[PDB]
Amino acid sequence: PINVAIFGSTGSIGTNALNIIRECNKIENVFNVKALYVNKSVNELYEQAREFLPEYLCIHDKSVYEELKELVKNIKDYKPIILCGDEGMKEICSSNSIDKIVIGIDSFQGLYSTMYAIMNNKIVALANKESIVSAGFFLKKLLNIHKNAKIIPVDSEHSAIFQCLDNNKVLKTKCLQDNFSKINNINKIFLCSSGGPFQNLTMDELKNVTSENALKHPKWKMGKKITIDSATMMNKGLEVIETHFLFDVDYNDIEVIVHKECIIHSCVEFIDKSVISQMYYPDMQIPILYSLTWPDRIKTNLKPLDLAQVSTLTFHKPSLEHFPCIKLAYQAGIKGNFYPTVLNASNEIANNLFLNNKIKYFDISSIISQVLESFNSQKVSENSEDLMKQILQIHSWAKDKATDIYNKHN
Amino acid sequence: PINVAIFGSTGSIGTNALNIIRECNKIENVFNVKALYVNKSVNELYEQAREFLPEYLCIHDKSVYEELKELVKNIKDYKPIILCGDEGMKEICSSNSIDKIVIGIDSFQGLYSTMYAIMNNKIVALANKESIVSAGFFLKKLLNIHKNAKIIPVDSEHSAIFQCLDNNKVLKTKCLQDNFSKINNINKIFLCSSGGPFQNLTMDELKNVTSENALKHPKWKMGKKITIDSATMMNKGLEVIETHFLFDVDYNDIEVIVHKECIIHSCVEFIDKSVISQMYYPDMQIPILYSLTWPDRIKTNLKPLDLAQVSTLTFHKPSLEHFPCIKLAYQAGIKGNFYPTVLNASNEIANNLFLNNKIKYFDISSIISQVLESFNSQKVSENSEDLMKQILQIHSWAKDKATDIYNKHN
Ligand SMILES: NC(=O)C1=CN([C@@H]2O[C@H](COP(=O)(O)OP(=O)(O)OC[C@H]3O[C@@H](n4cnc5c(N)ncnc54)[C@H](OP(=O)(O)O)[C@@H]3O)[C@@H](O)[C@H]2O)C=CC1
Ligand SMILES: NC(=O)C1=CN([C@@H]2O[C@H](COP(=O)(O)OP(=O)(O)OC[C@H]3O[C@@H](n4cnc5c(N)ncnc54)[C@H](OP(=O)(O)O)[C@@H]3O)[C@@H](O)[C@H]2O)C=CC1
Ligand SMILES: COc1ccc([C@H](OCC(=O)N(C)O)P(=O)(O)O)cc1
Ligand SMILES: COc1ccc([C@H](OCC(=O)N(C)O)P(=O)(O)O)cc1
Ligand SMILES: [Mg+2]
Ligand SMILES: [Mg+2]
Repeated sequence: PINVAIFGSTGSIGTNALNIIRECNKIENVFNVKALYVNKSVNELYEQAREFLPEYLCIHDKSVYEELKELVKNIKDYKPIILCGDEGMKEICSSNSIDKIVIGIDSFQGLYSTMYAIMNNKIVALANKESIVSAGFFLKKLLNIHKNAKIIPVDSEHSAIFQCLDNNKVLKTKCLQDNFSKINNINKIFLCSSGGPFQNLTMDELKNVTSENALKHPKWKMGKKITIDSATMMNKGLEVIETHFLFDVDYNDIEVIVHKECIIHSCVEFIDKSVISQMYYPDMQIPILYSLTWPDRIKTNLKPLDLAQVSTLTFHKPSLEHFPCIKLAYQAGIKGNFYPTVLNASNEIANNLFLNNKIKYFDISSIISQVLESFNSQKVSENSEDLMKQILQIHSWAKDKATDIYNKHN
Repeated sequence: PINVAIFGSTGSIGTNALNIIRECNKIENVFNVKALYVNKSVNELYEQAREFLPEYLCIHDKSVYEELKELVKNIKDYKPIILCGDEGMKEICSSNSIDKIVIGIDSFQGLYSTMYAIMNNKIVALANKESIVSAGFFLKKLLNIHKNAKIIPVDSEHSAIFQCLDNNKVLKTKCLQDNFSKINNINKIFLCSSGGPFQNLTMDELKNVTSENALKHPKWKMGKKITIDSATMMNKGLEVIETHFLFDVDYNDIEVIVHKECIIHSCVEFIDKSVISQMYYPDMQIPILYSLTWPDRIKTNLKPLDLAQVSTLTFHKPSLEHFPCIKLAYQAGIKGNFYPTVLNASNEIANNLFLNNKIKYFDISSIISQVLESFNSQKVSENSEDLMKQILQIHSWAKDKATDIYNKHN
């Protein structure tokens, strides 16, 4: 019986996490939701609290901690440990009652809970990709110290890849570890992309796209930031780096392929040239579930895949001219050092600027290129505590520099 | 270092088997070809003998045993054990020097060597599907006695399925064993089909197709019998039953899907509804290699898959009206008992009759239906020796009855 915490429960991933847990529990109860944790949204956390009755509840924002303790008074015969800020986060990671922790907090901020989840030797079902991009070697170093901790990828493409693996080999190693690809006989990765809503546009049309065109008609509603990254393909850019770290695959062995129906979620070519891929409808229910039940699988009543209903599956290379964020991500990843940190930090700004209609589409890649060009490699700190500080200083600097380039231009 | 015998070496599978062995050995020598075995074709066996220098050589046909011993005299410093008939076959299966045996003999006749390979506790890389159709429960019974013997499927779709499996689970069991699908969390199988050359024909055009239209433009040259079965889709019919036996999957959980580009070789849906599939270009080099290196994989220099070059992959249900052999195969398999034996035996005849332009296309299914309709279930023999005899008597009877229906109609 699997004890699970959901970090970022009110968001897209968190909501989807509880949905599949709920649905699986109907068939046979095997999950216990032990904790939930959010930033600002008090009401919805309360609603989730009544449904799942988690032993722990927590909220980052101090100033709604009163406004919440209050609301949880209405549940009868229910006394939860109710906590606040990073301190609550740390306490939940400490609990000897929680086995597995889902990381559905967005952006750079997801790194802190991921960091502590590892420190506490937990299974970490990680959807937050920014943490891996900004801090992969830090996470590697940290996973090396804490032998029993594990990152199980929830990002759908990375879930797919992980599912294509013979667990006979995976079990001899773990994600984000040198030699993962050699132990798993991995030769190369096809990293599938939906292509986003802007895929068939001319350069001219592209120049003019807006924040609004990007958010429109979600297959399922994702957080605003990933949705924008999907649209610039910076999301695939980030996922390239994430692949390199998770599975120790060289950048030259990672191929981005646009596959608009999103049925094949990614493919692994093995050293004999046999390719294995994972398929399902565009959905996060399966990656989340698998990360919670690995190395096993359990029954669900999800809609079965129907290949004849899908009928056609297509594959084409992305245009680097239309989607330059991809190139930038490869450049940054191949240079290594802290360039991924800079890539990620400057995108966060340019993503928000475009989101709030502050900048045009090609200004996104323009900002990110200028910031990367302005960065200079630093000696990688030796101990974990110093490395973290260094990551933080570089992250804030790249953010400031991005804001700065925008300011110095209107 | 892997010691391999190739049964049916001069045929399509046997030739392809040695090709991949040769090519893999160039990269790093890991295979030793220990034996080769054929029916009638003396010259080519000799040629293979000079290339591979196998410790044993054998030929079924007694009357070319002289004509061969003669030819092998020309190789210098090379003294092979040269054998004949079933007796040679048995001796090779006995050898303590041979680990793994590839079964590339066609038709019902492949059952004998498969039978003895199992009896001798060998790894059996089995491409011959007819043996599984005619004798699955006999093979199951036999694999139960001989714990260390294993059928590793070489049939590409079955190879694909086997490759989609977590070897962590496979290793707890083996192919052709009750509960295989439960231990592997298998819910259902998409069994892919090329569809054959007749796929877009109208009923009228279909009625008129010839033996010649069927053999035309092989992607790679296959034996005449499988090629014809491919064309009627009786080949997929047989593979449905083969799937049921190999992986203990219910017939209602096996779906035939026409996928003309033949890149996805088959898919496995697991109990959580996640689907895994294996992909490559239409080729037998990979299934053969995998069956020889399982549970491991090794390097090859095969042409890598290029999804953007493939571009489109399509899936549609087959027409039972155009391809009634498929229905007949499901009917026979679901009835069980010895109906698969009858299905297989009567097809062999109707396949040959069509091949030699003796009958029309729909006469194939007509003959096979009449034979099945005429059969009556028998109590399944209790001991292995009696079961075998019973399989043999039913096989010959269905053949005679098929010939007979044809005779009584011109
Ligand atoms: N959405 C998706 O299908 C996918 C998402 N991902 C990744 O997963 C992560 C989650 O993204 P997504 O769910 O889309 O984003 P959302 O905006 O939908 O959700 C963010 C969640 O994190 C919470 N959060 C923000 N800050 C904190 C904090 N400091 N402490 C605790 N919780 C916090 C939010 O809380 P609050 O509600 O209180 O504001 C909310 O619950 C991202 O990194 C994304 O890249 C990866 C693949 C697919
Ligand atoms: N061809 C393919 O790509 C595929 C084949 N298969 C299966 O594999 C099996 C082999 O088919 P395929 O290679 O096409 O057929 P072929 O006709 O090309 O080859 C048959 C081989 O078996 C040999 N043979 C026949 N009788 C005997 C015997 N009594 N003793 C020893 N050898 C014998 C033949 O010898 P000889 O040359 O002397 O006549 C020849 O070497 C079939 O059951 C088929 O269904 C499955 C999937 C794909
Ligand atoms: C319509 O369905 C999809 C839309 C977008 C995406 C991808 O973004 C979200 C993501 O990383 N997932 C699901 O792992 P993509 O980066 O391929 O556009 C994947 C599927
Ligand atoms: C053009 O490539 C192909 C032609 C035919 C087939 C199949 O027949 C041969 C076979 O069983 N294999 C390869 O496992 P199918 O039964 O799908 O027509 C598979 C691929
Ligand atoms: Mg993703
Ligand atoms: Mg086949």
